[PDB]
Amino acid sequence: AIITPALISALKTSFQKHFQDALATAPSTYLQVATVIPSTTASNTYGWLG
Amino acid sequence: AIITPALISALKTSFQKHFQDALATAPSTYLQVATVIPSTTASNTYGWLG
Repeated sequence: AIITPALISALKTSFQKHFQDALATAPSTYLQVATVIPSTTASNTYGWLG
Repeated sequence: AIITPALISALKTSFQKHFQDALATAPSTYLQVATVIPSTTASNTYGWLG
């Protein structure tokens, strides 16, 4: 006649991490639509002739 | 010739086991819809991070 706190609830229970980091995020797709340009200062300026 | 119909008429037979295992049962399928998580106590508690 063990008291409920020390029962299947807590005393008899094993922790498992099968659900961890299983639901993923949508795959990255920004490369297909955008291109990467590096920078090394506060801003970047672009110019073309015509 | 003449004989009781409970000895010869009963023993003039050849038992065969063709009918055994003639049919089958539906194949296992729960693998395609479930994973197997072994347990070592009364219950298993699961926890994952957000």
